[PDB]
Amino acid sequence: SAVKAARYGKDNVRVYKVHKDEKTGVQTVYEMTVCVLLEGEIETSYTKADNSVIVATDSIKNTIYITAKQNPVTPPELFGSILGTHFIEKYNHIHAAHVNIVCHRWTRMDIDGKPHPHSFIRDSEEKRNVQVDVVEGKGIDIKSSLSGLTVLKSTNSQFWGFLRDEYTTLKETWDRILSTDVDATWQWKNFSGLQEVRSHVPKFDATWATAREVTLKTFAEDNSASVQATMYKMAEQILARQQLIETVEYSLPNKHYFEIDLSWHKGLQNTGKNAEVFAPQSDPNGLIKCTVGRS
Amino acid sequence: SAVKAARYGKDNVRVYKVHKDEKTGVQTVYEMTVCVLLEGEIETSYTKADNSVIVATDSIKNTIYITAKQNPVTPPELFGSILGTHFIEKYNHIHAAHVNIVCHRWTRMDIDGKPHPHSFIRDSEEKRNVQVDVVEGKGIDIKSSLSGLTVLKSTNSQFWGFLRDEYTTLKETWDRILSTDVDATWQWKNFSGLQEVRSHVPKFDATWATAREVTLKTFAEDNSASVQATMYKMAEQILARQQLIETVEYSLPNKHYFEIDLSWHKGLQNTGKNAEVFAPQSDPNGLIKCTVGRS
Amino acid sequence: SAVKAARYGKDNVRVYKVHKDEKTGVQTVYEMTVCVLLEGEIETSYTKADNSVIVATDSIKNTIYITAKQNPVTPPELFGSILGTHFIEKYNHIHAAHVNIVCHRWTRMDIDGKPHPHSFIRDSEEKRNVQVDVVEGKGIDIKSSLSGLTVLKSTNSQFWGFLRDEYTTLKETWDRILSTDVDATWQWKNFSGLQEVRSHVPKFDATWATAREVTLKTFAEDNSASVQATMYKMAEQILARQQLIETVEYSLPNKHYFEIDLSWHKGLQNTGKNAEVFAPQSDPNGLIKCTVGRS
Amino acid sequence: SAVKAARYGKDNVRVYKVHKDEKTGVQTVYEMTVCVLLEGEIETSYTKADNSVIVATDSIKNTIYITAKQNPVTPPELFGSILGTHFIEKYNHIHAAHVNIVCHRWTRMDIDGKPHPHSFIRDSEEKRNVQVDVVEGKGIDIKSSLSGLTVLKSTNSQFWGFLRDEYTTLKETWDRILSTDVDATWQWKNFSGLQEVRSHVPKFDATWATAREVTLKTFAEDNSASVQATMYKMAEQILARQQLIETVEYSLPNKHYFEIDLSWHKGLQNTGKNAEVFAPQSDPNGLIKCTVGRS
Ligand SMILES: O=c1[nH]c(=O)c2nc(O)[nH]c2[nH]1
Ligand SMILES: O=c1[nH]c(=O)c2nc(O)[nH]c2[nH]1
Ligand SMILES: O=c1[nH]c(=O)c2nc(O)[nH]c2[nH]1
Ligand SMILES: O=c1[nH]c(=O)c2nc(O)[nH]c2[nH]1
Ligand SMILES: [Cl-]
Ligand SMILES: [Cl-]
Ligand SMILES: [Cl-]
Ligand SMILES: [Cl-]
Ligand code: NA
Ligand code: NA
Ligand code: NA
Ligand code: NA
Repeated sequence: SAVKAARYGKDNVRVYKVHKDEKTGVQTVYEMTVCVLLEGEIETSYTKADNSVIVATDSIKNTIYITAKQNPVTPPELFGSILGTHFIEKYNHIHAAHVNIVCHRWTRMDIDGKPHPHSFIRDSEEKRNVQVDVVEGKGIDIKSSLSGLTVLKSTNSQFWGFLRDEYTTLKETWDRILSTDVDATWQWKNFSGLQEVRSHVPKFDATWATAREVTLKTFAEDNSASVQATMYKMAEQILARQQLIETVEYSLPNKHYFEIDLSWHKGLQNTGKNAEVFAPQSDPNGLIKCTVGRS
Repeated sequence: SAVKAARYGKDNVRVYKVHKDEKTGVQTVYEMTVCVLLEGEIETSYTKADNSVIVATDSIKNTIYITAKQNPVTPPELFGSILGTHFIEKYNHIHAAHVNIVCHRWTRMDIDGKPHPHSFIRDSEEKRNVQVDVVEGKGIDIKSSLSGLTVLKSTNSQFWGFLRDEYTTLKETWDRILSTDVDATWQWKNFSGLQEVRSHVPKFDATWATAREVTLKTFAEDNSASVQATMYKMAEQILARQQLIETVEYSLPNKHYFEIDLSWHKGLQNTGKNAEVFAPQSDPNGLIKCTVGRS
Repeated sequence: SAVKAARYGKDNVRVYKVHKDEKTGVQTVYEMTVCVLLEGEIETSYTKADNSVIVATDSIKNTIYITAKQNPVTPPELFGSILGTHFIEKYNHIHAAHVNIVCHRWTRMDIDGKPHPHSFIRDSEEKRNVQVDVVEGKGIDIKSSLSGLTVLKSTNSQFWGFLRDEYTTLKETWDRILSTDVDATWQWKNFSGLQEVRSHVPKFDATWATAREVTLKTFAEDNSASVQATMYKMAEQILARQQLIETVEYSLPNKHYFEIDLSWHKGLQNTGKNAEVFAPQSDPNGLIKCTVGRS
Repeated sequence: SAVKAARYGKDNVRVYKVHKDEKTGVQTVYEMTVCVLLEGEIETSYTKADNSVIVATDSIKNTIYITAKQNPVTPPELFGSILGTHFIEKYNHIHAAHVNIVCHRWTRMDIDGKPHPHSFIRDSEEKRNVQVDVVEGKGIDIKSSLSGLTVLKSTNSQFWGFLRDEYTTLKETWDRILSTDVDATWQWKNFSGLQEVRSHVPKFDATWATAREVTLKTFAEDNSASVQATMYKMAEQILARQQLIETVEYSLPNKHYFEIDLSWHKGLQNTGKNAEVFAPQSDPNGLIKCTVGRS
C-alpha cells in the first residue's frame, strides 16, 4: 500500500486581537477560529515513523498567534494568505497550506445613540469565512463566504408547475412561507502570490458587503417562483458587480412551515387564505445548491 | 411508597403566527417554543394505570395551536397566562399549569433604508422568555427574562483586592477583557387572575426593553470592579423603574480571554500594556449569580 | 434594594485522573466535569465593590485539581462531599458549597476477548451525576442521578382510556413504539458530615447499579399502560432496595414515532398491524415527571 | 452567466423500520437519517423559473419511505444503491443521485443475561455511514465509513524527534495520553450496477466489522510513535483483508490532555512520572488525515 494523500495541522484555534487607536481612544476587536492543514513531503512520518519531517501542530498553533501579532488580521482573505504563504516559504518540504478562517461578529454597541469606544455585542451567529489554498508554484486560491444568515418572508413565495406522478402528494401553492439559512461562497481568480493579494485588499470587504446586500434585497423583493430561481438571481448579480470573481455557489435549506388544519375543532378556519398559525418543521428540509459561473 | 409530586405535558412545541394588516399590507411574524406542564389529581395514572385522569399531551399540543389562533400571542406574558388559565378552568381535576415560552427573534429587514412589509432576519440568538405558573386559588406568577445576550468590552474592567492564600495564583489586574452571555430574570408581583394581567399589558414590553437597555448601558459604561459589582448596579436600576417587579436575578458567565506570552519568540511583547493577541477560553468559566429584591 | 441571594464559582472544570496499579500494570481512568458554587457573607462584593470577601473563581479551579490529586475521585458522591466540605471549613465566611459532578464514561476495551490494561472507549453519552450541597451546621445533602440513557422498545406499549373531549384527536392504541432518554435522581438521607458519608461509601456505586438495572429491566418487561405507570414501578423498586434513599425522581421524554400512511401509493399498507416504516419526530415531545417517596 | 453545477433534494429524512419474525417473536429495529440530492437536466428551473423539470423534494421524501417499505434497509450500502438507482431509472432527465445514510445504533438489550426480543439501547453515538453516488452510464460508487468512535489510551503513546525551530515550544515526550474520535472511510471498487452490488452484499457488514476491529486493536496495541504512524497501520491492514476496497481514509483529531503543574502548592508533584491529574482541552486540537491506496 501507499500514501495517496496526506494533510495534518491544527483545528479550532481561537484568536482574539484588539486594535487601540491612541488618538481617539477607540478600540476595535476581531475574533476568529482558525484551521491550518499542511501538505508536502511528509509521507515517511506515516510509513516509517519518521517525525523529523513533522512541523508539530503545537508549533503551528504558535505560528498563528505570532502571525496575528505581527500582521493585520483583516480582511481575513489577506491574513489567511500571509499565514499560508509563511509555511510554504519557511519549510522547504511543505508544498501546500490550507487555511480556514471563521470570523465571529463583534459589533460596536450604540449607547444613547452614540457608538461606544470599547463595548461590543454578538449581534448574530452569522459568520464571514475564507478558505485559502496556498500551493507552491501555483499561487493562492481564495474562497470567501458568508454563512448562518437566517431569513424568512411570510408571503410572496410560490411553488407550482412541478412534476406530478404517483410519488407526488404535494399541493401546488401560490402563497407560502419561505425561510432559509444562507450559505454563499464566491471563488476569486487565482492570485500569483502575496503581492497580488495585497493589491486587491480593498475589494474583499467591498465584495462581502455586496454579496450580503444582494442576497438580502433579492430575497426580500423577488416574487419567488422557487428557491432555485431566486438563488440564481442572487448569483447573477454578484458576478456582474465583481469581475475578479469566477464562480458563486449558494446552498440553501428550505425550512418548511406547515399549515395546521384546525377545522376538526368547531370548524375553525386556519388553512389557505385563513392561515395564521403554522407549525415550523425541524426536519426534514429541502436542500438546494447551485454553482454559477461566466459564459 | 407514595407520589409526592407529579407533572406532565408537552415540551418543544414550535409555533409560528402571522398578523396581516389589511390596510397597509404590512405583515408581522411571531415564533416561539412552548412547554406546558400540568399538575392536579392525577396520581392514579401513575399508581393504578388509570388514564381517565390524563389530558393527553397530544391534546395539550392541539390546545396550544387553537389558543394561539384565537388570542394574541404578544406579549408572551399575556399569552402564557391565557394558556395556563385555560387548563385549570377547563379541567376540574387540574389545579396548576406551568407554561414556558421562548420567543425567537424575527426582525423586520431594512431594504434600501426602508422597512420591508414581509421579510425578516434572525438578527440574534438572543431570546425573550416567560415562565407562567397558574395555580388554582393562588393566582398567576410570572417570571420574565432575556437570555443569550452576548457582550464583550475590551477595557474598563478590573479585578484586584481579592482574597489571596495558598490556593491562589491569579494576578491582580487593573485592565482586562470582560465578556459574558447575559441571563436576566424579573419576577412580577403575584396577579390575582387574567383580568389583572390584562390591566398591566403595556408594562410587559416596556419593562423588557428597560431591562435590556439598562443591562447594555451599565455594562458599557461601568468601570467594572468585578462581575458581582456590575450586575448589582443593573438589578438596582431595573427595580427602581418598575415597582411591579419584586426581584431581579442575574446569572453571568465570566468568559475568559487569556493573555499570550510570546516573549520566548524573539522577545516579542504581548502582555500587559503590550497585549494585542489573546486566547479565548471555551472552558472553564466563572459563574456569578445574584438575586436582588426590595428592602 | 437588597441582596436576597448570592452564589458564585467555577463551572465546566474538566478533570481527568489516572490510577496506576504498580503490580498488575493495570491503569484506570476517570473523567468528569465539575462545578462549584459558594455562598456566604459575600454581599459586599456586590454592593460595595469589596473583593476582600471573594475567593477568586480561579482559586476555586485550582482547589478542584489539588483536591483530586490528594483524594479519591470515586465514588463521585464522596469526592463531591470532600470538595464541598473543604470550602466551608477553610473559609470562615463561606457557609455553603454546591458541587455538581458529571462523570463521563471511559469503558475498558476488550481486545481479543481480554480486558486491555490501558485502553478505553466512550461506550455511551450516558452520564452519572451528583449534586452535593454542603451547608455549615446542616450537614451534607446528596442527589445522585443517571442521565442520557436512551432506550426504545418496538412493542408492548399501550395508551388507551385517556380523557377525550373537543381538544382530542389522538387515537387510542394497544400497540406502539415507546422511546425515551432516561433521567433518574435518587436523593439520600441527609448526612451529618464527611465521616458519615465515608461510612456508606460502598452503597453509592451499588445503588447506582441497582437504579440502572431496575430502570432497564422494568422498561423492557413492563407491558406499559403509560409512561406514568411504567416510571412509577421503577421508582417503587429502587426505594424498596435502598432504605437510605428518601425520594426518587424520574423525568422522561416521550419521543414519538409516527406511523406513515402510504395507502395513497398503490394501496400500500403501512398502518396498524401492517406498520413497518415510521417517521421519528424530533419535536414536539411528551414530558412526564414524578417524584416518589415513602408513605 | 451560466449554471456550472446544480443539485437539490431532501436532507435530514429520519426513517425507522421494524422487522418482525413471526416465528420467534423477535423484533429488530433500524433507524437512519437519509439525504438524497439529484442532478440532471434541471438548469431551466434556475434560469427560466421552469418547475416542470423539478421532482419536488417532498416527493423525494415520499420515495424514501416507500422504498424502505418495499426493500431491505440493511446493509445500508444496498439500500442506498436501490434508492439512487430508482431516481435515474424512473426520471429520464435525472442523470445522477447522491444518497447519504447515517445509521443510528439500536442495540438489543441483555436482560438477566438473555437477549430481549423487542427492547433496545442507544449504546453509543457512534455511527455507520454510506455515501452512494449513482451516475447514469458510470455505475455505482460507494464510500462506507464509521464515525464518532471515541477512544483513549492512558499510556503507550509517544511523540519525539519532530522538527524544532524558533516556533517550537513543545517538549518531546515518551509517555502521553492519546485520545481521538475516529473517522474512517473505505471506498469500494466501482460497481457496474445494482446486480453487482447485490452479488457482494455479504461483504459490506463483514468489512465494516473488520474496519472497526482493526481500528480498535491497532489503537490499543500499537506503541504509538505518532498519530500519523498509528493510523497508517490501521489503513494498511484493512486494505490487506478486503481486495474490493481501493482506498482507506482516516481523519483523526488529537484531543489533548495537558499536565497540571501543582508544585507551586506545597511542592505537590504532578508532572512527568508523577502525573495523575490532567486538564482535558476542548480546543484547539490536532487534526491528522491520510488516504492510503494500493501500490
Ligand atoms: O423552492 C422549492 N424548490 C423545490 O425543489 C421544492 N420541492 C418541494 O417539495 N418544495 C420546493 N420548493
Ligand atoms: O469579576 C470577577 N469575579 C470573580 O469572582 C472572579 N474570580 C476570578 O478568578 N476572576 C473573577 N472576576
Ligand atoms: O404514556 C403516555 N402518557 C401520556 O400522558 C400521553 N399523552 C399522549 O398524547 N400520549 C401519551 N403517552
Ligand atoms: O501524533 C502527533 N502528531 C503530530 O503531528 C503532532 N504535533 C503535535 O504538536 N503533537 C503531535 N502528535
Ligand atoms: Cl424544498
Ligand atoms: Cl470569574
Ligand atoms: Cl406523551
Ligand atoms: Cl496533534
Ligand atoms: Na516548500
Ligand atoms: Na381545576
Ligand atoms: Na464557614
Ligand atoms: Na435518467
